[PDB]
Amino acid sequence: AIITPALISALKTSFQKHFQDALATAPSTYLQVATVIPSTTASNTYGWLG
Amino acid sequence: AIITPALISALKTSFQKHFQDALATAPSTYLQVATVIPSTTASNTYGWLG
Repeated sequence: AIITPALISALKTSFQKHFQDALATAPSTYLQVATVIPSTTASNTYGWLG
Repeated sequence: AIITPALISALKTSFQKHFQDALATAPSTYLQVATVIPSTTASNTYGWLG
């Protein structure tokens, strides 16, 4: 006649991490639509002739 | 010739086991819809991070 706190609830229970980091995020797709340009200062300026 | 119909008429037979295992049962399928998580106590508690 063990008291409920020390029962299947807590005393008899094993922790498992099968659900961890299983639901993923949508795959990255920004490369297909955008291109990467590096920078090394506060801003970047672009110019073309015509 | 003449004989009781409970000895010869009963023993003039050849038992065969063709009918055994003639049919089958539906194949296992729960693998395609479930994973197997072994347990070592009364219950298993699961926890994952957000």
